[PDB]
Amino acid sequence: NDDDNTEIIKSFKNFILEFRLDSQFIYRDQLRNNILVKNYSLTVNMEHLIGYNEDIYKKLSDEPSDIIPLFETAITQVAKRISILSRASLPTFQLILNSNANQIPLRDLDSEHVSKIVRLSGIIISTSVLSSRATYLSIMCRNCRHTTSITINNFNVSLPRSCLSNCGPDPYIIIHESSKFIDQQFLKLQEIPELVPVGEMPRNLTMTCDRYLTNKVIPGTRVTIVGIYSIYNSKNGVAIRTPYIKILGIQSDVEMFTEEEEEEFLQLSRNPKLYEILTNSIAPSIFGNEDIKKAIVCLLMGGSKKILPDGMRLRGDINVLLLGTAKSQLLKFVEKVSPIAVYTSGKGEFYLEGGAMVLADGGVVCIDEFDKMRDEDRVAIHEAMEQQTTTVLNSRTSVLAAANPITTILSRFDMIFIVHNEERDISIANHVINIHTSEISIEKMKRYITYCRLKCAPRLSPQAAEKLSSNFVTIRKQLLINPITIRQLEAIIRITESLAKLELSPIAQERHVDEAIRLFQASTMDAAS
Amino acid sequence: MYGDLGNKLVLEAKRTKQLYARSNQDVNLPMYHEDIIRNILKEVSNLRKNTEYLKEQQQLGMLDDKVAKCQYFVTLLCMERNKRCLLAYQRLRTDILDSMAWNNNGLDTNNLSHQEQEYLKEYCDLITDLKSGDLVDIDLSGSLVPPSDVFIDVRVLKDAGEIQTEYGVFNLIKDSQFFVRQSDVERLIQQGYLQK
Amino acid sequence: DAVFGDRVRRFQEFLDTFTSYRDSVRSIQVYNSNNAANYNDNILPHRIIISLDDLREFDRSFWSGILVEPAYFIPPAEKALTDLADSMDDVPHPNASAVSSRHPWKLSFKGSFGAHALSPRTLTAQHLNKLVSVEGIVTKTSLVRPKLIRSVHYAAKTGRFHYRDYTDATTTLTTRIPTPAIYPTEDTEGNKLTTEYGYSTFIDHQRITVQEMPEMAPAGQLPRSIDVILDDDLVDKTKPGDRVNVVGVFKSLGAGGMNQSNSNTLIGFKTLILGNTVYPLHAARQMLTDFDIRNINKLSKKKDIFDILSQSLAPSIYGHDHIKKAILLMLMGGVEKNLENGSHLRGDINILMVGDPSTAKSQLLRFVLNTASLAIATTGRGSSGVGLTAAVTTDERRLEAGAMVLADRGVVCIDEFDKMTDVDRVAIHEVMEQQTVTIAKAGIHTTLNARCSVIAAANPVFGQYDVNRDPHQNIALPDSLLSRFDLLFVVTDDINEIRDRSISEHVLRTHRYLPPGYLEGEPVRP
Amino acid sequence: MGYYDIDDVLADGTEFPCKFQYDIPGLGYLENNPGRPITKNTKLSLPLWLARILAIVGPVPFVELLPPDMFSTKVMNAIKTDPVALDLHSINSHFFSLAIKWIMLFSEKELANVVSELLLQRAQELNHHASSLSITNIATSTFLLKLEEMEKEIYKKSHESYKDTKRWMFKK
Amino acid sequence: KIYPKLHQMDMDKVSRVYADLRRESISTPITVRHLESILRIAESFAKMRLSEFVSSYDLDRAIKVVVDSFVDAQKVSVRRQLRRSFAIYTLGH
Amino acid sequence: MSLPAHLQQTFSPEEIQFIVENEPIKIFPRITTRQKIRHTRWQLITTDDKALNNMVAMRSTEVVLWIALLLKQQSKCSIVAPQWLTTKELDRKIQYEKTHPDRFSELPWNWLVLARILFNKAKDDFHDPIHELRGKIQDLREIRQIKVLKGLKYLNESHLQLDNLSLLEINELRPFITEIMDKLREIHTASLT
Amino acid sequence: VRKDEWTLEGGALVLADKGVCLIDEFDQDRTSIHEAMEQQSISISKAGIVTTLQARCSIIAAANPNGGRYNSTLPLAQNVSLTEPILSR
DNA sequence: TTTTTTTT
Ligand SMILES: Nc1ncnc2c1ncn2[C@@H]1O[C@H](COP(=O)(O)OP(=O)(O)O)[C@@H](O)[C@H]1O
Ligand SMILES: [Mg+2]
Ligand SMILES: [Zn+2]
Repeated sequence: NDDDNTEIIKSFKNFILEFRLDSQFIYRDQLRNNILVKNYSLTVNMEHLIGYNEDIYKKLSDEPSDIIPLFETAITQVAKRISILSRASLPTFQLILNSNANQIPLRDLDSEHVSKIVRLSGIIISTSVLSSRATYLSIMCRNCRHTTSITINNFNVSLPRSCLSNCGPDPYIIIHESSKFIDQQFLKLQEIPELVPVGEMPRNLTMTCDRYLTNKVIPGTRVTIVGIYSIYNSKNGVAIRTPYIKILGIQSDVEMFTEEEEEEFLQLSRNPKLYEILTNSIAPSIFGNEDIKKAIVCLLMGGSKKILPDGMRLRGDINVLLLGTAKSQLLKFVEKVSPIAVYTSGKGEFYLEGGAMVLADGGVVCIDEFDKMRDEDRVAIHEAMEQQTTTVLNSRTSVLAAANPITTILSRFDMIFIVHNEERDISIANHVINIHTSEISIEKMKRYITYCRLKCAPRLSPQAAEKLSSNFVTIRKQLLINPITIRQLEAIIRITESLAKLELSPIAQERHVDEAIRLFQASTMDAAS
Repeated sequence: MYGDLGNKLVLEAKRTKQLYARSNQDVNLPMYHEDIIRNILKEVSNLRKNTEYLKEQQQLGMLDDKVAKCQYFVTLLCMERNKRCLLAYQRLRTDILDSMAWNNNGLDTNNLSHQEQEYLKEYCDLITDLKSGDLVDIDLSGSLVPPSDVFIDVRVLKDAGEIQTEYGVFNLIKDSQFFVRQSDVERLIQQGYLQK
Repeated sequence: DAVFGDRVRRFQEFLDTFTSYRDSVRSIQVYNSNNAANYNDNILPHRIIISLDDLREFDRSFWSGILVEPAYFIPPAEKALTDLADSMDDVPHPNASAVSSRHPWKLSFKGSFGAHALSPRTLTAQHLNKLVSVEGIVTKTSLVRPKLIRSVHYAAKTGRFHYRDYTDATTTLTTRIPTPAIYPTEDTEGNKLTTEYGYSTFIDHQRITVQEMPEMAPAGQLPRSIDVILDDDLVDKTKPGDRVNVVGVFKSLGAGGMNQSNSNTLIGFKTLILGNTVYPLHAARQMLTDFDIRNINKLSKKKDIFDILSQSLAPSIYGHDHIKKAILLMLMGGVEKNLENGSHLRGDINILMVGDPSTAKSQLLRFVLNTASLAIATTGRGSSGVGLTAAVTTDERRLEAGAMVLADRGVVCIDEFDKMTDVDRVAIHEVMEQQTVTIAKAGIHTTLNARCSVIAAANPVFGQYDVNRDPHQNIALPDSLLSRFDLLFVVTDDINEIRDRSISEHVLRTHRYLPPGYLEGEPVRP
Repeated sequence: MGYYDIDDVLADGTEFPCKFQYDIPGLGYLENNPGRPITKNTKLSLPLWLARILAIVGPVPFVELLPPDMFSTKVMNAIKTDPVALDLHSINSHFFSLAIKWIMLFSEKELANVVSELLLQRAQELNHHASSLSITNIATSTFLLKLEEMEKEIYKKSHESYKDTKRWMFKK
Repeated sequence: KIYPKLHQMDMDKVSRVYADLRRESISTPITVRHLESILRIAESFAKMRLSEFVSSYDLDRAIKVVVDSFVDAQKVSVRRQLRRSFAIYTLGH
Repeated sequence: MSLPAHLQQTFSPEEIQFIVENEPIKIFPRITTRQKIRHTRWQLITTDDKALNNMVAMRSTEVVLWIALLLKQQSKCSIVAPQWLTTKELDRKIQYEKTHPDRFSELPWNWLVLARILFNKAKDDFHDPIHELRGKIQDLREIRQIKVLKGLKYLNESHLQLDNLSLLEINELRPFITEIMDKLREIHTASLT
Repeated sequence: VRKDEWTLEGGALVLADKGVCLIDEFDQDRTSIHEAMEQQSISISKAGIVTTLQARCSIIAAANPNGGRYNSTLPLAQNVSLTEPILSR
């Protein structure tokens, strides 16, 4: 017998050391590189193995559980031969497969597929935490003190009951110190929503991965998997055994700026009407609402957050308020183009955390109707935005407020806004008809905005400073003769920062102050309503 | 501090150098940062005024031996630092311009400063002067890739009509393939008309 | 064995190399001895923190062995340390218990762990059986508990003492045959034994769960956590919600399904970190050096230093100098007397300001919070009367600690206190006044220290304080609570073009602030 | 180093902690306050290009170079413990070249030895990575991230060399 | 089996009709959802008579039905005014 | 600038190729240019012309490699395999390598490039099974790379001694080794006062 | 979700697959409809397992206006309590 | 689930 196993090992060694296409021992080179990066594991294409010799592939398919360990041993031997000079150690290598053949729907799997190399796909619903699997053990005999060890595989053993040099029923014991172990995860997979039959629950199934296949994906990720349909005697029906799958290999269905991106952003900055182009670009379907587009730009751009030496911080996240579905579409577009966003109109294993708003950080948080939103009362939002805050909310995100139906929260929010062209309505109807029967790409704005906010950090120019001081004091005096306070001044300053950040100017300009006050007035006039 | 503007300029220079190097294909150089250079020059002029006033005070002799010593030395050092920064940026742009000239001109003007444009024109004149005269037999602008292949089959990437040759004429017809010696059509390939 | 003794003598040489270790050992020994002397009525534990870099330099081989194979190097190292201590120690007239104590010396390490430094999520099976350190926040701290290690027994009718030691995975780095854990009942000869407690030695066993830093926690992932077996002095060195870095030997346990009794055998071996030393991570308690104390003393020499310190506070905020001084005094607190008869004399200050919206009073409280050594931040609506003082929790039914209970000797602050529910306000009354909290709900009578200082904020009854209308009209709080509370600071906005411009320039310069390292356009991170 | 060497200029731009040994007036602008006069023992961190010369001139030099954090005892301890794991990029972008500049400024032999070690050790793994051509791994990605600017440049060069070798060799 | 096909040529009249409805909603509230409902119910009309091609009559019935479902809004407020406005759109033919 | 950066401090594989083709090689002409005592002539400059005008069918001779390849592109020439390119020779070199881990084998300075060229455009001539030859060459490459890494372990300012390292490997490793040596020397010199 | 062990079960809305969902007597049900009407699918993170269930089914509703005899005065929406989004969808 | 003081 052992001779036949050695023969199979030799055959696989020959396959690895000989399988060549054109003028490259693809597998030899791949193994050498993977060793070079210490990634002691090889990936093999099934088609290639078949091409080398159908017989080995068929034998593998017949008894994968035993054939695979032999193949991994062959990989180990080849690695030693190519990476360590002979007559002059490495761990067991993980073997990765890719059949790329016809799949089997999760539901279809049954007894027929038992112990067969299966090929399928789904979406991973959850991911366990890694556990220890003893590749190698150090074993002491309890009474005669006879040393020994065991080399176990993650396929298809228990501590021997016999002395092997009465001594006892199980005199052997584990020496954790000398023993060696690996990682092993557990993943659960549900059939593709489409694959789900009519009005049926989506089926689910559990897997295990190890070695380098560990931590390769995250929950809620469409993926295609190859493994042996396996069954284990769960401690949790007569002769009923729990079915699982041993993950042979994984492929990701879904799977920083370079020179080109920064160049493109620089050129965008070169454009004088870049800001106007943006405003034209946000929710083009939402014609009009120019001030709304401007405020959207500002909020998306945030502001120059600053931490004073005393520690007190200057917020940089602007928060805008809007006042039917027109605003709903606006916020939907904002979240679409937003690098990070949280859209919710107020509707909103032993661990509890803060509400949905708490999880939001960076990016933006949008709500179609505050007038409708009252969950957790306004005060939660009051704190979460004014203070950016065991129960502390360590989050920092701009809030895009909006409410079609008709104070303290108004004082909280920076900008305030509201909202017939029949021809655009005809055009929209014709667009709906077609679907049923300047310009800039959303991804481009996403990349540009994130890049700018990552690299720029504008500062009010001193001349802008005097202009702002004069404007604020003048507004307050005009109010006296007839309220604007430091809150509004901070809002205006942050708007100016946003404008400069759009222009990428490291310093601001009185142009930015002028435009920012113009916009803020729009909130003021709406505040009048 | 005065050196901050030079630091920004040299950062831009490094960014454009990496821009060119990373991109295998030749890339038009970025816009000249005329604003930054002007600001640094204004700083240098202010330092010049400060040095002149410092010499005036030395004639007033207000602790000149030490105070004027140190102030003059530090002003000179800052000015030298700015000089080096500007020189490095300009030299990098010059070298990339030379690379462009050798690569294609021998075979984005708005981005170039008028001085840079004049310099590039002069460099092209110099190169054509070199390839003309002694050593003309070899085409210095010629490809630096060794001519391993005597004959190459080529498909016209872009139709441009018939073209002349020393002893023949090539009819450039979209999706038409030619089997001709590499050397004869290397210039056309560099011009992008010909494929493979 | 021979390798073990060789390592013992090698570590002896290492100790000889750095007398500082031996000097510290002698300080410990002498300190404990003098403490025992003249005890009118704490003892330093036998433990040393050997600098890892010192080992790396003195003998890189031994250092690497410790880092990689602690189970084979740390044991002999601590053995050598204990032997050096004992030989060097006088151990005069040891008590009978001290004779049987065999109290050894432990080892510990400081910094410079390199790759061995890790995080609960970044931990990996490969690191098993290797000395490593990780950082995280403590959770689910198990209670202290004794643990038998020796069972000193007296053989009655023979006048002799027969002890037996005990082995456990946690106790010993190396694997050993498990002890039966049975008290020696009868002498091997046949003479009945007697369990001589006290003479028999026990240790303190604790189990804690350190979880990955939530800041590090990746999105859509429950932070991984690992357990640490704190022992002896290491026990009770922390508590839940403690961000800490620990050093220990990441070790494996159990059968992981390998046992025959296991049927599925789809499980993995248990793993633990036998923490050898723990380094608490506040990022708190400020530190002082003689030079700093002298600076403070000289500073007191300054006459108006009070004013200077007050101005130093809330430097970003402007105009509330008097409130700044009040906050200063509050932070200083005062003297809380307590009569021998039992009477309690509040010595703490409370500060509260009724201010217009955007007055920065909330921002001022934020500053007081961050600057404070130990503060409690909350708000009217966001707070609860039980949540503020205490809530009886079903757990035996326990009593949840409210804000007041927290930071009992520290400070507390409330935003929009006027908006606080009046029921919870009367709940506060007793806390603040008596400086203590008592609860007798759910059949659970309790009393708690509640001397934490409180600094609330509020807006007037009408949003804008109408100076014409009475403060009682402008203040929704009962005068009892107001009189209960200490210092009322009514702050009102005013359109003083000069003052308006003053604050405008203040805020403008504030926003113009520049981090010395950073420049224009460079995002962060008298 | 070349006078027009971009990396050299940028490294020289980096500033170091320093302290004055004279109270020169009309130099408070160094403290961003031109009105104020510089004072003796004034702890100021200054650009390398400037700080160097200031140290040279003065006899008592006008300024002293304080031991920078990048050459703190902690840093050398970390280097000796584990060169590869060290994130040289985090401590500084141009750590190497600046270390050479320091050694030139002060003949600190031990520092040179430590730097030479670090260099060789990290270069070993750098070569390993560059040679491991993909027929962007996370391991080599993090190694690159810890990689310094000069290390990054050398890695790019070596990787390109290997890529050309493979390309010409396996393919016509 | 029946999968109605919308009549783009008729869908032009649908567009102008929806524009008229929008104008009257501004006079005293339509949405693209109303247009989609009209299309869906026209498809349903086609299906009831096993028509895989939506006809103008499907759209007429859809228009009438959706206009009525709009009329149910604001009875005492505007019902009469809406009736006068849409007597031709919903009932006229 | 007259020279691309990637060519500034090394030779690309193509230059290595060219310099290799500058060499001569055994060949078996399938033409008889030699005119009998009983016409186009080569008359080259950079290489011999005497032989070229004396080609005789199936008569071994030397010609610069690139001419041989030009003819081989035609059916009119056959490229004689170099003796070192033989299963026996490759096996002997492999055994020597395993015997002397410290030292490299005495392969031709141009063994890798020459083997690649012949494999690509001379598969027919090779007497031995071509696949075996490719495999053995690959194994030699692997062993030499391993020894290269081992030698790199001892990189030092003083000097290096590659000995029998092949030209292709030398060109491959030029940039890394040179740069590392430069930095190490810079550091040590800076240490010097 | 209940032990089977640990298993989940679907909901009536999910059970409706292209099938009319008869309902009347118009809380949690309201938000469930909200998510349903916005997209004919049912998101769920029960047991910390985020997922969705595509119902893709027709819906039929009925109720008593404002829990009393219909009132011609005030619009139909005012005659009921359903949120305008619900009405429009 | 159902019943159930008790607190929140
Ligand atoms: N006198 C002042 N000095 C500095 N900042 C002020 C002053 N008055 C108001 N502000 C600014 O107004 C902002 C809002 O203040 P806030 O804390 O909301 O006041 P309130 O708690 O009264 O609503 C703060 O960030 C603060 O910086
Ligand atoms: Mg406030
Ligand atoms: Zn035995």
